[PDB]
Amino acid sequence: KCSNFFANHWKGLVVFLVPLLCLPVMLLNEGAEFRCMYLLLVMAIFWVTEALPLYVTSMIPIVAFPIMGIMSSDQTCRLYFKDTLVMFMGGIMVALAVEYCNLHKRLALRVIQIVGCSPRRLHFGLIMVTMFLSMWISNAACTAMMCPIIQAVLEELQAQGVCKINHEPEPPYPTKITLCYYLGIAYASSLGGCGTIIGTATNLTFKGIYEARFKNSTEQMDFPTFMFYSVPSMLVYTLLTFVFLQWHFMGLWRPKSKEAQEVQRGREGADVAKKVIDQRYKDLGPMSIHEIQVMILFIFMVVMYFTRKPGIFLGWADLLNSKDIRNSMPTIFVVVMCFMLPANYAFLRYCTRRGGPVPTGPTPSLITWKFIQTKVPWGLVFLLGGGFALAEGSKQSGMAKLIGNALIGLKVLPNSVLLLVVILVAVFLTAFSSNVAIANIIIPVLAEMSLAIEIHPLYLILPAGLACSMAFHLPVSTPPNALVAGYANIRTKDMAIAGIGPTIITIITLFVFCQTWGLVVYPNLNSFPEWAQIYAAAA
Amino acid sequence: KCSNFFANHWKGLVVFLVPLLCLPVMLLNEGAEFRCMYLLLVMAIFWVTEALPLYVTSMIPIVAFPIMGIMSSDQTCRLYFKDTLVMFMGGIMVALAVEYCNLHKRLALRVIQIVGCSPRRLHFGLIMVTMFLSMWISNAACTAMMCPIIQAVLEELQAQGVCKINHEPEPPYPTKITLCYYLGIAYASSLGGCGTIIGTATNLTFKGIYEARFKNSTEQMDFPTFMFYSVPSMLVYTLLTFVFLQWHFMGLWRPKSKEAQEVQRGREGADVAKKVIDQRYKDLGPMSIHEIQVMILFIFMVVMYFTRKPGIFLGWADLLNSKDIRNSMPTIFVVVMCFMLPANYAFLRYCTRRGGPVPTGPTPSLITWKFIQTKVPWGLVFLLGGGFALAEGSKQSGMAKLIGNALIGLKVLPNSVLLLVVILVAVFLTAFSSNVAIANIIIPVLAEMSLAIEIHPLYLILPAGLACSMAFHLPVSTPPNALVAGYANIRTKDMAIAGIGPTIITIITLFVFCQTWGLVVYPNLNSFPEWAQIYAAAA
Ligand SMILES: CCCCCCCCCCCCCCCCCCCC(=O)O[C@H](COC(=O)CCCCCCCCCCCCCC)COP(=O)(O)OCCN
Ligand SMILES: CCCCCCCCCCCCCCCCCCCC(=O)O[C@H](COC(=O)CCCCCCCCCCCCCC)COP(=O)(O)OCCN
Repeated sequence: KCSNFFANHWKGLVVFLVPLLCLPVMLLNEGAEFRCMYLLLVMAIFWVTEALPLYVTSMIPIVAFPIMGIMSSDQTCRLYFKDTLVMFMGGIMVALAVEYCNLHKRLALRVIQIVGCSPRRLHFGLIMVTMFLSMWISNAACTAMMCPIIQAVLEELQAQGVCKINHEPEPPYPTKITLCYYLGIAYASSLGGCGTIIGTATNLTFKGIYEARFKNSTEQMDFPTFMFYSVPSMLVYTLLTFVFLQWHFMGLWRPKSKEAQEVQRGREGADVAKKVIDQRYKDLGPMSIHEIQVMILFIFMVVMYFTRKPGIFLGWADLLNSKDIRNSMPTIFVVVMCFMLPANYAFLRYCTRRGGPVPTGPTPSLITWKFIQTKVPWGLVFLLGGGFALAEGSKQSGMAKLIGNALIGLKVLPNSVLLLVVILVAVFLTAFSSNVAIANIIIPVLAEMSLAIEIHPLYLILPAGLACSMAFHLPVSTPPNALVAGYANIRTKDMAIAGIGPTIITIITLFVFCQTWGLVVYPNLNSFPEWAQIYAAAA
Repeated sequence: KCSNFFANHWKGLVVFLVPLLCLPVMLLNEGAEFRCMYLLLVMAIFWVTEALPLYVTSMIPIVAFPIMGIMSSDQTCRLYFKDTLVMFMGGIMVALAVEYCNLHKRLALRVIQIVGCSPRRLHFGLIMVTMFLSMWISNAACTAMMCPIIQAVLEELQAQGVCKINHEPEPPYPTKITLCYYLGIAYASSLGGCGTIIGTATNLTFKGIYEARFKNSTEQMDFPTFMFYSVPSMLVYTLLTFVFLQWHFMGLWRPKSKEAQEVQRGREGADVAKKVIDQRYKDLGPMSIHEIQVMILFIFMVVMYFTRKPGIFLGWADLLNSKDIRNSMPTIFVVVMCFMLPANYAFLRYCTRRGGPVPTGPTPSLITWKFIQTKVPWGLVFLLGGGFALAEGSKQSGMAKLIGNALIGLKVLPNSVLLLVVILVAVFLTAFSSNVAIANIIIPVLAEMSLAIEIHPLYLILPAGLACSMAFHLPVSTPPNALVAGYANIRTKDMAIAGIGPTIITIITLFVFCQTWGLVVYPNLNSFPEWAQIYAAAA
């Protein structure tokens, strides 16, 4: 009776009680920094617990700041919808354009065909394609995009009878092979998300917070530099994750294991079956002009990103130095070009070369607004903006200096220990909640702590920002885990056991690579730069 | 052959040719204001013609301005998503919450029950309810909300056989009664849109442009003052539109007319029939706590709008004088409170008075995020932002001074003829295209022309801003017209012949009321205020 009441209505209890319980923080102390602290506590608890939808919770600052003596209404709204957010939303639109007309399927099928027929080889190909696609597209999208192929091939293999998808006789228990495939897809999506700024929202969040906090910083997380910093480690731990997954389920190094016998059986007689099903499933047809135009536009957008400000040559931006151009212009330009261009080029028959029937109606464009309006996750605007506004208000109120003075005690420990504990704390926190919320909560605190001690802010911000995305244990940790658990009825215990490998691999790889190669990309990480001294002295 | 080629593919021809044709404007003159003028011409032609979707076209300034010397990328994105736009979007969300749980149906049915039984009385009540609903909600939404009731009552009457929906024998021709009802609903929605700032987008557009251009203006279009200025005229010409429709289709003043004889039959019988069917739709069950909570929240929001800064008493926004609240808090506050509050209060059986069964799951909130995400027209953000950015860029580049000096020749004519010609031009232009585009095009030009001559800007801005919404002649003019034409297969010729009336009525009413009662609400229209003199002298 009374026990299940907490089980059903705990969210309402949190919503009702937390604002009342946190009130003495405001009443006891007089400064406005304490009001900002009260707001921070309430919003952090709402994000972690998820009592309210994240998008709704992100709207609180609009109400809260003008009531208090923090910010005016117009400035708070200006903090939302920065140019960087426009770049991200345009990137989502271009990804939608790619998804439309089915370019992704052609790329995935071709790479799998290039990779070998053996079942171990098929797993390797699937992970690599997912990592490359998640590098530019949202993670949950990529998981949904990739699952049907493996589902179809597994069903065909079961039809031949070489392997069984489920245990023979409460949903049926999945076998080891399907667990391996699905978990590999989800993990590959999560790992590949970290490669690029537009790969996932968390990268955008901490990049934006760092840029807003320190305008005078001489080290920049622009698009090429971040990609240079991130790609090699991503490749290394993706490969190591693949090796660990093969060891855990396929019996890679144990020849006498019974699991290895199943792999050997799959090697002989199932290669032809999956090859036939893959060839038939690649029946899209000859490559149309639609896909060619979309691909050319995408490549042009990437090239525009890379050419904005290289050290080799001036490039654009330097030539157009009248005003400050940003990477927002290349994206929106691609979106507009996608809307203007046609899709068939069949109307040329009118002017000359009257071969074939003329079109009977208006030629469709590359994309339609109805598709965009129904698929874009518009709440990300409020979520990212709320993070930015909270950071800015915390800076202006002066509560950031209060935390900075509070945490000064950590100066005793050496830098490496700080790096390790920061990574561990970030992983532990992101295990239980959304990545973006954890990033918003922890990044400004790290910035202020790094200012209080004499440590370069990037040296702590980058590893933590990357580590916030590493979530593998529980279904609640990340949406791809929930989708994969739903598709194949994966029990939580098995996923929790399997998640041990990627966590250790990512932690070790991040530690070593940030210690070694970050100095190669950023020479001044070890020392304390001049502008950091100026900022700390002003603080 | 070649004749139909223009019919099929004219939009692509416009998109390809117009930028090439307007290019000599940029090449011949070296000023940056000429580049801004080229941009203005291109966007104006794209909006009027609708070669591209409006939302896509509004995205051009983000790409265009930083390339030229007009503005930086950061500021251009800041221009989008202002405070006022956030207020409007929150208002749309609250309207969606009202649509949820079906409060509007109860209100409309109750008012129709209050009004009498004769078809004239039913028509009058239906128009009044449509006007009141459109005062707070989008026009097309209200039309879709209201049509099914009249459809049902007409079908029931046809089943009884008192009147025929369509002419007896290509879609069937609707009879005069059906035309009257549907056209009345559409016209009522269009007319009631003008009552309030959040009623329609055009009001928001010109209010925002005026506020951005003149910060120092003493006269203000705040929420209560605008409503005071607008409501009485709205009532007068809504009533006059009702009388014209009754004379045109139901022979109100002519007893001998056959149409009057059909009305007499409708009064003699079947009034009890429509009353019975109306009661059947009224049986929605007793009013629930859900609706009561939503209604209380809505009333509280409106009261919060009025008490922001009244002349009678200080109110809020003066007690909290640390920052300018700027009327954004109430709307987002209501949106958040909609998610926070429950919907049943059936969980209290746990504590005491067990009574009925306890709930078996979490209690739903007043609204769900899925409903909001799928129904909000998100492209309005880009449309309004593009309008604001174009206005600001025109101000900064210096094109405004050029146009104002160009149009100085109109000083010869007296004030009244300027008012009349402005109203006529606004109506003629809005007849053929979207209202928001016309407002965006014409408002800044009016502001600059008003500065060039010694005329108070409001004197011309308000009548034109209201006149942009008056569109009845063609289905292209406004979405409600298209919906009504689709529902009842209305022919365009009949629609124009019917709409000839409300145009004249609205023009005369606006002229007289703006000349007479605007002085009562704003005392200083006739004179040229000091701040206007300062602005003109500086510019
Ligand atoms: C200078 C000083 C300034 C101080 C400023 C302070 C500002 C504070 C602002 C926030 C104040 C609290 C707001 C609470 C809103 C209502 C929350 C109700 C949640 C609820 O339904 O809880 C149920 C259990 O309630 C319980 O167990 C508790 C009993 C709840 C009874 C109803 C309470 C709300 C009644 C109206 C209060 C007044 C509102 C207007 C101010 C379970 O809900 P669930 O989990 O099943 O579903 C939840 C999703 N729907
Ligand atoms: C020095 C500074 C200068 C600054 C100012 C200039 C800046 C750049 C301006 C660029 C403007 C856009 C250029 C590309 C527009 C392409 C539009 C094509 C539209 C189209 O398909 O038109 C069809 C007929 O075209 C026709 O009959 C038109 C002629 C033939 C068009 C096809 C061949 C060209 C294809 C595009 C080449 C682009 C090259 C440059 C990137 C009918 O289409 P529809 O109406 O049935 O369907 C339309 C679905 N949206």
